[PDB]
Amino acid sequence: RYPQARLAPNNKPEARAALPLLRRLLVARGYQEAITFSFIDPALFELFDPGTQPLTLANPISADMAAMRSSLWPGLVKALQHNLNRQQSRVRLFESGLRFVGQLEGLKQEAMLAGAICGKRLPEGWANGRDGVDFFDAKADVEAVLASAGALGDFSFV
Amino acid sequence: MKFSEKWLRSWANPQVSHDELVARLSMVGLEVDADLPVAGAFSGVVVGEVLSTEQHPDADKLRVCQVSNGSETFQVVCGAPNVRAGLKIPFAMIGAELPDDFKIKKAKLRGVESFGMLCSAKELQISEENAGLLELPADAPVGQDVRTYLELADYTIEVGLTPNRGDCLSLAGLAREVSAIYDVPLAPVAVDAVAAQHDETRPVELAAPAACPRYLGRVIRNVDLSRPTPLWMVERLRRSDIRSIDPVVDVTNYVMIELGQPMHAFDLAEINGGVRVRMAEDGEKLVLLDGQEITLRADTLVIADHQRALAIAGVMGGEHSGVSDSTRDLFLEAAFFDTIALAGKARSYGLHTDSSHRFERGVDSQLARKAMERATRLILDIVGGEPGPIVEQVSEAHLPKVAPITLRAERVTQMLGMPLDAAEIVRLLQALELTVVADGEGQWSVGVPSHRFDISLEVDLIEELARLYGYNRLPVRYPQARLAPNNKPEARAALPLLRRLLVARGYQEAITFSFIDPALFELFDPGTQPLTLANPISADMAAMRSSLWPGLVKALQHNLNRQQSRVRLFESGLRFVGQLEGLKQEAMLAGAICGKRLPEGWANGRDGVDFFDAKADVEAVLASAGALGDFSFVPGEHPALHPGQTARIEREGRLVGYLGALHPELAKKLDLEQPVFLFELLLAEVVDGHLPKFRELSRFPEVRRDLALLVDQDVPAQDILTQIRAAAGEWLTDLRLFDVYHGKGIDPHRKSLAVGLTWQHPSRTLNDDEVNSTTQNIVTSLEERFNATLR
Amino acid sequence: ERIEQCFSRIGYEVAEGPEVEDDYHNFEALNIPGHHPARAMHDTFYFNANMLLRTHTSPVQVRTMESQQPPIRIVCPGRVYRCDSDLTHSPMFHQVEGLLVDEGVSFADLKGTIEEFLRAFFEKQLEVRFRPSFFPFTEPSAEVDIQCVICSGGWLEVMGCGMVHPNVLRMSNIDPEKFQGFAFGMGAERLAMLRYGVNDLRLFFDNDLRFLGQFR
Amino acid sequence: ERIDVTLPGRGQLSGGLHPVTRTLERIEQCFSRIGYEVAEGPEVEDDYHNFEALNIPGHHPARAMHDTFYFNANMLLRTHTSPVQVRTMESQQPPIRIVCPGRVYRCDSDLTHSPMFHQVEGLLVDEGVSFADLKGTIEEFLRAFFEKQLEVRFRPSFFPFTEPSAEVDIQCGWLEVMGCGMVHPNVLRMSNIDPEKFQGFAFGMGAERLAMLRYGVNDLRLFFDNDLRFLGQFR
Ligand SMILES: COc1cccc(-c2cc(C(F)(F)F)[nH]n2)c1
Ligand SMILES: COc1cccc(-c2cc(C(F)(F)F)[nH]n2)c1
Repeated sequence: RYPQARLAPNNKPEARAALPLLRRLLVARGYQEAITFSFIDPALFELFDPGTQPLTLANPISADMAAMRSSLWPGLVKALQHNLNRQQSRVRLFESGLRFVGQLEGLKQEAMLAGAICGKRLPEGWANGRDGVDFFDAKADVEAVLASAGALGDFSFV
Repeated sequence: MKFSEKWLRSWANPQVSHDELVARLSMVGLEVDADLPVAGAFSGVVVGEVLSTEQHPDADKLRVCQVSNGSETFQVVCGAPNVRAGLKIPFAMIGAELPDDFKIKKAKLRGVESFGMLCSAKELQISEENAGLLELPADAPVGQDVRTYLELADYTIEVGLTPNRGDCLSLAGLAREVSAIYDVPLAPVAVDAVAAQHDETRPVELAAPAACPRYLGRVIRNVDLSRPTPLWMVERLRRSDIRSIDPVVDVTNYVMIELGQPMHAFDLAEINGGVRVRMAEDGEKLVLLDGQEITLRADTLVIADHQRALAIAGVMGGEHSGVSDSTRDLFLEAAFFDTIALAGKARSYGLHTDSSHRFERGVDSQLARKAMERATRLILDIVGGEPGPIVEQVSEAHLPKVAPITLRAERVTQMLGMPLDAAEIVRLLQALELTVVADGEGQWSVGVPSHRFDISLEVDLIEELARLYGYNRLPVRYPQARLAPNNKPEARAALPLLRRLLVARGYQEAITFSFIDPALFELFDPGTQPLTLANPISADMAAMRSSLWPGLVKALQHNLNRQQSRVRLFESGLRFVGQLEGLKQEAMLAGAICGKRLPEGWANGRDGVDFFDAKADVEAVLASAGALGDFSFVPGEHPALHPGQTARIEREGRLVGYLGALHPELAKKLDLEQPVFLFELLLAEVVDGHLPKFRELSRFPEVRRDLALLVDQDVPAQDILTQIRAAAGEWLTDLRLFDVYHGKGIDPHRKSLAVGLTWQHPSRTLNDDEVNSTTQNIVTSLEERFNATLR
Repeated sequence: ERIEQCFSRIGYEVAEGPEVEDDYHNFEALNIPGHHPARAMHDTFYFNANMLLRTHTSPVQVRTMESQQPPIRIVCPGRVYRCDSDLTHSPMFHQVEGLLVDEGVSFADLKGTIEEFLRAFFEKQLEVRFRPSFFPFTEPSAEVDIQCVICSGGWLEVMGCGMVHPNVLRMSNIDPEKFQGFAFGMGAERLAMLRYGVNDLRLFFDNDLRFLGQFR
Repeated sequence: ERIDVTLPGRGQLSGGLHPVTRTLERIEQCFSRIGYEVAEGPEVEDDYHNFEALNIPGHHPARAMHDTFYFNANMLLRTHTSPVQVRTMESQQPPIRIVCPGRVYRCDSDLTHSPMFHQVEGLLVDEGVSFADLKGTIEEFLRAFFEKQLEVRFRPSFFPFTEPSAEVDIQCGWLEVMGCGMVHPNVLRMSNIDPEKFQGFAFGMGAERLAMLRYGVNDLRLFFDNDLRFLGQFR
């Protein structure tokens, strides 16, 4: 049998930038989607978040997988250098996921969208300039995301 | 349908205010389009009688009048050119408040005392007739308030009727509704039969009884057509947007607006040998009362005599047969014309009348007699005369008959989402004059009255119930569904997906008209006959597009002319290819670009857009469902495009579309000075893709080699890249053209193609010997196929 | 996109059809007789005696009813054409039409569907009014009003609906004794104008970048 | 004279999504199109939501440090997305139609198993729900997902949170792809849902397992390395 349902027409508000929307935008903007482990090496955590005590596991699988991430950056940077070491020059990655901020009492588990880029601004091609990526290339990517729900003006880069 | 509420309330009075009535009317399916007062506000104005006038001894344009209000005689000085003794007029006494805060005071006009004012319709906001004083009927009640007498405390309600409520095209129809809506008594006009004063008749023949199953005729002798239409009738007709023309037309119009029965009067002298209700002969000519000379068809019902056609039955009378000034005797007509037999007939001759409308929408088949008696009484009252007997010619076999409908209570409950009580059902249906007889438990046999042409099914009965119960009083539920998990295939590039991709790629979405100017069509599609409309809105909107390009280019130049430099537009929609027999209606995705490659910015190069910018956009779309490899860009030609910068796009040899620069000659013709890049893709050939098929990742290093290849300037780069792949062996993981050189360092008819070749073995490292070996076989293959050389 | 999403999330399938249609699908199948004024050249664009530009997306719902047996849950967005053009009306425009045909469908089901759709669409718990109207293809029928909470710069007509006519089903081989259904229609430009505060309908077909750019 | 060839286009082209993301999107779409709401919850959970509320007793082997990642005695990394379905049952009264995709963690790691992975869990709680309803739902989902009118097998199994329960197999001579069952009376009761008035069914599936079946991926470790040579294959 197929279950019966008294269903009513419904929808989410029009003026909102959902994560599936943003992912596809980043895809169109030349990014590859990465998924990294939520628990990282405590030493890596310390490099990106100095002075913060990570939310540490009592029984981690290994010691280099003991710290709950407070940023998707250590994981993204690590995936980026994994590739660099594997004969890759242009690495453009993004990830979406939770961050773990504070100790159990007061812990914040917030969804983040993070991105990491390196190498030439453009892929190798006859019609393309051989300039390397810089700040303003990543800036355009953030701008495009921030404008996805017609509210770009609400944001400021200070 | 427009009407006086006072007149409606004289039949069925709802005992609710005007605002309440106008509100409910729309909520029961009679949408009110307007509700307006019949006149302006004023007080202290009564019916006055001019007893005498005298010439004002010190002003020739003025008169010194003695006017009575039925209680007292007052001296009023009047300057109106129509002021004379015996005249019944609106007398505004001292103290009277007239519109636009005009208070009547005492006056001494050129040494003469005036104790009031006499008024025009204009002064009182009755009409715009300021020509003179509002001359009231000779028999007006002197002293009575003019608002009372002229029924000025009233509104005109206008209803936008639905084609199923032909019955509401009269005061009789509308009052029946009100009585049902409000469950209040209905008091229709009592119509006493007028007794024949003589025996003169005229025979009536029903030669087409299927189109006219009932026809009534009456002789009215020695009518005085010089006599005027009474005020009450003029006001009632006016309040229904009917302008008074002549006493006889006014009566037949009045009866129609009052009861719903369109009627017609002939000059009896113009009837040769009695009436014959028959079909027209093909090419029979008749001049109408409006002067129009109609050439009739055999499918059209006419009212004729024994010599010729007199009128086009139920729509309009003829000029010859109709009443003139010379008319002394009448032949009145009230008939029932079948709705099916009359449908579209008036329109087919370019005609539309109050009669044609009512007959097409449906006129109560039993009404003719009550209407005949009513119009007889009114004619005798207005123009006098002597009535003969009524001649009724009827065809019992062709009278309209609707079989009784069985209504089941469960079907009402089901449809409404709630049960209605049997008493409520019966009360409601009976108020609409339906015949409700019980037929067991929760079932009835219901009969349809002669005025209702929209009721034949059980659902029509349920509609009536819902309507009068109140649509907004009914329950709210969400429909049940046995739903199963489902989805479309994964590997497909849908249009909503592609649109967003183009948005991200810097495009604005345009929507253009599907029909274009045939001359524009010809510019983009030379020699093709467009699918042309028979009745286009204009001549520049006559051709169905075979491309979204003319429309896109046009929107692009619309913007260019509006101070825009960078115009990047896309459209999706159908193309129309071929004539009706073989017509292809295919969905297309097209795009058009011009201006700088990038928007104006500190960090952006000031280079203008070119072919390869549009190419990347097509590539991105073509790769959306992981099938980019399935497509090929081959040098092609298109009449709207530059032959040196045009790519024909294919998939398995089938045509996907074109990409190219708009032809410079087309640009000239359109007064476009900027280069424009167009693309158009057949969506059917883009939507399918392929699901990822995983290929194992090597644990070993890749090896790259770079080749600089000297080739003839005209040999295509993809032809070389394809030959390289074919000669590279099994381990090639990537091939990249990183540079093209057509400079001084080499021959002017040659070009250098710098290519990067990457190989990776899945189970080991690659040695230099085998890679140099593979590299040489690639070269050798290019030497034999293209006479290529290493730089 | 927004109108479709309200229904596709609840089992409605998106149905498409041709813009160049025949008299049967566009009129006859919808209980519009041959002598009906809607068929005239004053309202309908014609190619020949039987071929025209569709006046509505209703023919798509017809093609669906002919092709399959109930249940049917479809939304039909598309370009439609009307000969009557001036300000307030364009010769080409867009409309979305809906159809649900199942075993026990009621007018209460229709009211629920429409009221929830409008609330969902306008993102407000607005008042919805149902006024009796007429259509050859539906019985009973209603004109749907909403308050002026989305301005005229105290009710606004936004759409029409009704219970599918027995003859419409019968003509398309659906037994009216076993199956009941409801249909609805709405104009996309009218809705867009209410939503975005667009005053002039002509801005929609000019494609001025100064207009378009405002919806990024 | 201004002629040119058919060289590649200029600039940046599209990247792509991760195969797991593609798979989760697809699973959600099968249900969201039929009234299911997407529900999300925290990844750091408590013993009550993760175990107790799901009829997993205190002495149950699943709770041990050999299978579950802990922060302290009561706080852990969720072993499933089931706690999200719990938080939903506590927050509202039936009807409930939800799909719960998300990252889940298990201490058991080596080849065929990763310490982190993704799974989608489903829940439907209404007045007259049956095992026939569940079979229909699952069979149609798999057919929709794998784009084939494939044979679906239901084998009796066990779960503390469901009764009766089944392991679901599909051909290619059969493959286990997901689990389901009728919600346990104690699971509803604990979350203030009367088992006399309301019945329900739940289901669970691993996203990586499904992605591997769909795309022909051999090694599960490729999913977390983010090698561009792997990722690029799903553009
Ligand atoms: C305002 O437009 C409307 C309003 C109400 C009903 C319909 C309608 C009915 C049908 C069909 F095919 F089922 F009979 N198609 N469309 C359209
Ligand atoms: C293989 O995973 C599965 C299989 C069967 C049932 C369930 C399940 C049940 C519930 C809850 F909370 F509703 F009781 N959540 N998940 C999960």
